[PDB]
Amino acid sequence: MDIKINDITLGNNSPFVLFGGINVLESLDSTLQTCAHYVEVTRKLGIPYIFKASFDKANRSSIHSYRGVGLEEGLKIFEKVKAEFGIPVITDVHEPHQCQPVAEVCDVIQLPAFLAQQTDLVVAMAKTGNVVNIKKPQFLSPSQMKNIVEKFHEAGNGKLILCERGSSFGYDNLVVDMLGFGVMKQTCGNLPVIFDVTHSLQTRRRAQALDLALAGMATRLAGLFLESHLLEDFLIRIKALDDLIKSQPILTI
Amino acid sequence: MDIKINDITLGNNSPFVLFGGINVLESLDSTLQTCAHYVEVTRKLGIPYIFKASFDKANRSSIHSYRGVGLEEGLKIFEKVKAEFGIPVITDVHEPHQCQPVAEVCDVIQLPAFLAQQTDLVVAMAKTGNVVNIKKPQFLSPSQMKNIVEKFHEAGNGKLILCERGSSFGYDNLVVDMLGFGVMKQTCGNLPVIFDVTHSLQTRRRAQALDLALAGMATRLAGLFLESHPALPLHLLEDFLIRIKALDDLIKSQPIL
Amino acid sequence: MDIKINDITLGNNSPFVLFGGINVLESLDSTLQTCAHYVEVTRKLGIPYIFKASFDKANRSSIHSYRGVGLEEGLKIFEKVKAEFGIPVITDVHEPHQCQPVAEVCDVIQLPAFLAQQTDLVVAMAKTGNVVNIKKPQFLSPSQMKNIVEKFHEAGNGKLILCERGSSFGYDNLVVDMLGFGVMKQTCGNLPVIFDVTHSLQRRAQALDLALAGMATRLAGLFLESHPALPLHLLEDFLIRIKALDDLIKSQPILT
Amino acid sequence: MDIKINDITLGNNSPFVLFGGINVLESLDSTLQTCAHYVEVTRKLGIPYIFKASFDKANRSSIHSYRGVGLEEGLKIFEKVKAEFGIPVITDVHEPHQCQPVAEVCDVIQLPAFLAQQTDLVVAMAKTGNVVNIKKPQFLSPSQMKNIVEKFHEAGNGKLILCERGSSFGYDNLVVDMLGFGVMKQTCGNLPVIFDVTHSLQTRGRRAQALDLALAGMATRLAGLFLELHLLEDFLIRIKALDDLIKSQPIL
Ligand SMILES: [Cl-]
Ligand SMILES: [Cl-]
Ligand SMILES: [Cl-]
Ligand SMILES: [Cl-]
Ligand code: NA
Repeated sequence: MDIKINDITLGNNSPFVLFGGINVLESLDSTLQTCAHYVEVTRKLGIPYIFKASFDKANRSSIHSYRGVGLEEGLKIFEKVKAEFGIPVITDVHEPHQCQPVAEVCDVIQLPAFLAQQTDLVVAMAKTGNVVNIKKPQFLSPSQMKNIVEKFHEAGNGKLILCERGSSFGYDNLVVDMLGFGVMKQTCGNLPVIFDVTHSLQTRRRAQALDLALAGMATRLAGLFLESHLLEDFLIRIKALDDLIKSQPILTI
Repeated sequence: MDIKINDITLGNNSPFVLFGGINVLESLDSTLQTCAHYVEVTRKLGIPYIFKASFDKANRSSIHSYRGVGLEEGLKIFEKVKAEFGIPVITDVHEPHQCQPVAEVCDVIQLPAFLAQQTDLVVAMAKTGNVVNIKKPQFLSPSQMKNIVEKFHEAGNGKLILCERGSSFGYDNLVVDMLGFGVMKQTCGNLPVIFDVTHSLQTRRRAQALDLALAGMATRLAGLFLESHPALPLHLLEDFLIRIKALDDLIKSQPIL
Repeated sequence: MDIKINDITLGNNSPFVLFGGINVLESLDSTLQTCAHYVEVTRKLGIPYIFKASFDKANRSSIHSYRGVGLEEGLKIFEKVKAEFGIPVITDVHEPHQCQPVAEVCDVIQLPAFLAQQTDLVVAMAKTGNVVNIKKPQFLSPSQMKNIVEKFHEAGNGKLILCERGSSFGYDNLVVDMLGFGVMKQTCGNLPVIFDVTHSLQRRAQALDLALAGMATRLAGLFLESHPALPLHLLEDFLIRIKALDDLIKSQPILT
Repeated sequence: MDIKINDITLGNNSPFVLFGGINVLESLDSTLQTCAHYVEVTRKLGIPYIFKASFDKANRSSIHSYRGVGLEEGLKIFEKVKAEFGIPVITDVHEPHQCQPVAEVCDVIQLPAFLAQQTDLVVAMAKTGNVVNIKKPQFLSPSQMKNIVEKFHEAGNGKLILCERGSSFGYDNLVVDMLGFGVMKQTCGNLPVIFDVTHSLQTRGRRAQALDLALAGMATRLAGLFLELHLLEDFLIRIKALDDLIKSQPIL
């Protein structure tokens, strides 16, 4: 199942979409600068691109780390990003009451992994009718993603993206089960699956991120998700592999 | 470090405290019945007791599943429990806004394991000044507990309990690392460590719960956390606690080293 | 099911048996000194005791680190231990050819974890008719122990001990699943289950917490190593604590 | 570091080599037939190929299960394979005493995963001077492989291949850490690393799964792939495409 996000088609058989940006929104000027860089690189390579940032990050490393500019100013910034570059945007939400006003502006709303089972947030997100990115918790098996999908469906929204971020592997370390992508596709109706390489790696380097991104994209994925000419060299390699993989028909039976 | 909860002393070298009750509050009458049984049994065995229940099941499999009585009715039930039995109570909170009204009634407020990283909820809980039970996520190592403790300390609340519930082990399975208890004691300032045997078995029986509870308490813990239904069958509670008390008494009588 | 090892009764509802000794037999006099200390401490506390050592360490840190004294001299040392102290002994075997000559002298023979699926060794060990200790591989689940047991049974030997050594937990880390003891008892006919606390680790407070936790589940024995690994002089204090817990547990009927 | 195996160049920046064949040798005729198929498919795709089989099944579900043909008869069969097809072969050894006679015939000798820390078998294998394939145990981390490599080096053999077969993941399951390949390259002197996809899937062996997993591993730039209506060819076509692309990009 493909999802149209403005003029982008997101799907496990479509050219990969890059989701990237900055961790937390700080100011209009700084956001536009970082976004302009992603936009310039992705436009040069012909890669569809969706700008990501948090306006109110609830799982910060310290209680006083900056949460972001907050909802009202954050949405103003996202409007400006959309107006300037004509690209879609994605942001996370953590309170039910935020979902509607965020969804007025942000094309894709994201369900944090730690909130993935919180029924009230699932419902409030579903009811926006917007495209939703579901971050897969590290302790959930790929066959359990269907239960989250089922709750969104009950609440009336099927425009769901499944975002891999690795799996708990003993203490601290995460490992990405390359077989999990296929399991999610088979059990969740072939919804777009994207790969958050960055999270998957923070518990373990450019060479690593490249190996791990390439390995995942070799399984045929709708997109690559990054958390905060290097970007260019990286994306050239990902695009090479993605173009190859996507040009070949799915093996048939 | 010990924590006083009314007349209870909770600590890793004190007689174990039972945190027991039910999954979710369903009615006043059922709650009082179950509680009365836990109270009668614990009083005769001389085990300090704190009644546990959730007022809301926030993460059920279906949007349409029964969720429990809710905050306003739930707090009314907890008030009645406290008035009738004179014991402390514990419940979980899932939204920052709930922390203050819950804390007015409930002696211990609990941070759900799935929410342990939710910084706004930590801060809201800390600011109540109540005793807090931190459920250790299945995906977090015992040496990472200190980062959660640090957050509560930076927010001004040091009355913290660390609650083991097992660790992720492959897909859809949990294992309890009996060494993790000592790691949490050594890295988190010897705050009280308790063991949720019920949720540690989620992915696996009476015999199993006893073996696991005995093993954990053998490491010298402040408390045991469990659920029953009329989860262990409620009528087996007394026999189960006799065994746990026997072991706890023995362990706590031996000097540390 | 209990197993008689000379005058010792080994079983999940019997007083625990200590299996202890050293890593590798390196010399006679030092072996006897160490054994003497285990004997004195276990005799004082009334704990049945089986002396453990390897004569041929097949998995060494370096290719030329000393393997140990080898079969012929190792068995002579075991005979001397048996003659001097009148206790049983346990050692591991790595090759089918070693099973007979080791079984003639040693009261328990041990199947190394890394060799647990090697059918020729299983058969050769089974055919000795000796008591066998099966070391559970860190990658095998407790419900897969029955398959090793089955192979010993097919080969005609039911005098089997199952020995927990922990489970692989991510990289380089082991966890002991306290529920695995019960799974092994329920699936393998209540054969004696013993706990190798030493190999389950990789320090004193940790070994004690882990040993107590395990023994709380009701086990036939505890398996450990010391160095002249727990320090040998703290042995008494350690065993006092284990015995206290074992005595309490075993004095209570199984919850039925 | 590359390894020459007759006319094959095995290395992490060389075209991938397929190591493939069968579980256990059962008879001369069925071996030749299977080998002929691998040869025909690999030759037409232009993929270097090494034939794999065991002469003995050392871990049998039953004491009375069939064990395979054994050393003497097995080595006869391997000699016939080499003579008929002019390819190298690989087999595993389980006892020190077997290493020299096996090594006279078999181009690559393999250290079984369960025996990787058996020092006497390491030494005996090293002393053959043959190319050795070291199967990484499911319970050993990638950073520990350097200790095995060190032993073989001390014993005088540097012609080592490191073979990934997955890592223990809870009970009765495996997962393959795609970052482990890089760890092994970086810590073991860039020795050839190959991927045993077959054994990595033991606990899951669907065709779509094997392909996804093989493609993912080969995306990390490996020396080879190890495995046991025209499934092999369809699979190899896709693997070769990806390998050619990855190998054509310069290392960063
Ligand atoms: Cl997570
Ligand atoms: Cl709970
Ligand atoms: Cl959890
Ligand atoms: Cl092992
Ligand atoms: Na004997």
